[PDB]
Amino acid sequence: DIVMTQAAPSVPVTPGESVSISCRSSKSLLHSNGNTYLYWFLQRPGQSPQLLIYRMSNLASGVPDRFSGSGSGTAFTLRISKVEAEDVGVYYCMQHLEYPYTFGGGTKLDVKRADAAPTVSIFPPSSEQLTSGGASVVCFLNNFYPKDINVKWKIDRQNGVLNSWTDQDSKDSTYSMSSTLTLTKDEYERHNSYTCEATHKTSTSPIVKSFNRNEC
Amino acid sequence: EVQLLESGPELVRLGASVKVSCKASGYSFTDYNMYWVKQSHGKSLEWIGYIDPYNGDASYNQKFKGKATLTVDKSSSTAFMHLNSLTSEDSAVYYCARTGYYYGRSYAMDYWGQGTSVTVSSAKTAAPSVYPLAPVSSVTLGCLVKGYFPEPVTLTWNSGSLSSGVHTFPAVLQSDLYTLSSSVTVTSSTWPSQSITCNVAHPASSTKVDKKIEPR
Repeated sequence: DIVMTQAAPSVPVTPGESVSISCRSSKSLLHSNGNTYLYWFLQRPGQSPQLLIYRMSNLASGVPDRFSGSGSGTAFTLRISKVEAEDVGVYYCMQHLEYPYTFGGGTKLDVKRADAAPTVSIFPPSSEQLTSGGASVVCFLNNFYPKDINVKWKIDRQNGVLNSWTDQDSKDSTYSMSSTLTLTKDEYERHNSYTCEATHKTSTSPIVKSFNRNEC
Repeated sequence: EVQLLESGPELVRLGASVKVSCKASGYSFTDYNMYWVKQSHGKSLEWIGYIDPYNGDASYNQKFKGKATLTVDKSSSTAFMHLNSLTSEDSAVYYCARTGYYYGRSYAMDYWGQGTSVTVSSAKTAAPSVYPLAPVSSVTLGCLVKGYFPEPVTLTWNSGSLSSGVHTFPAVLQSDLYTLSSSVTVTSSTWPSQSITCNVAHPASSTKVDKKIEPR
């Protein structure tokens, strides 16, 4: 089998500048007919993969002029000049020369926008949920950058936390995380305060959003 | 515009089999080979095989030999993928994709279907319980879809009308059950002066419910 290798798992890039995604193959992809059977695909967040470049250097329909493909026999490069916010996603290489066809690991493209602080909102468990037992404390952290951020849960620091991240937004290049402290009705109603501490690069002290069980 | 429409999500018991379909339109179906690709939860891509809808001969990847079977229906312009004796490792998203051919040259996987998520589990379908997430310049509201199985679930707020300022987070497992979360941000003058609910639909359990965000 031909093994396709993309060394870089992610490349941080500020909008307007150029990027190069690398791909190496375990064997030459040069065919006797002159063509080179290397393929670039793009997968946008929440989308299906789309053909970007076919046979090393040919752009598929509608593919922006900003993209180009080159390479020798082993090393290949996807140059994305002047990156836009909608270029976010994972770029895969693929060989079409021999059976079976194989794909690279993929390189995630992340757009380096201006650092944005997280907007934090904490939410006590609903009345409908307490009626049927169990209490989920939901904490949203929306529109922030970079992606690196630590979320801490102080009650009176515990576990049972369920975290979820969105992909980088196509428009504003930001991230959003939803942290949920899943507890039982007996454990929830036993303690009082519940805080949502968030530590980010854009922060003096961490951002804190809290409430107490019997205040409102 | 070339359209590939795939079968909906499927929940399959261990050892059982599934048959996913890919209906083509916008071109002559029998003119081009239909490729099939497996994408795992780690978003890695593998080529499964392809089928020539005309003569019906199909080449397969060695790894998927004996597990995948490709067929075609010319009367409904549809390609099919059968997967037998399913295990947990078969739980993934499966794509079909056309491969162009013009004047002696090929265009591999130039257009892809939306994909078909397959879940292999002994668990039974559990209906979600939705809970309005009311708060304790701009106010954020929330909607918690907890304890459903399997994927997926659709979520809108004002029957799809309120789309901007919405962050619907990817589902995450917790003891073999999915939890979904979404947050909407609007100006403080809009809520609670204007009503806003949460439309959640879980087709596998045939459950569609609405929960108006009520002040505490």
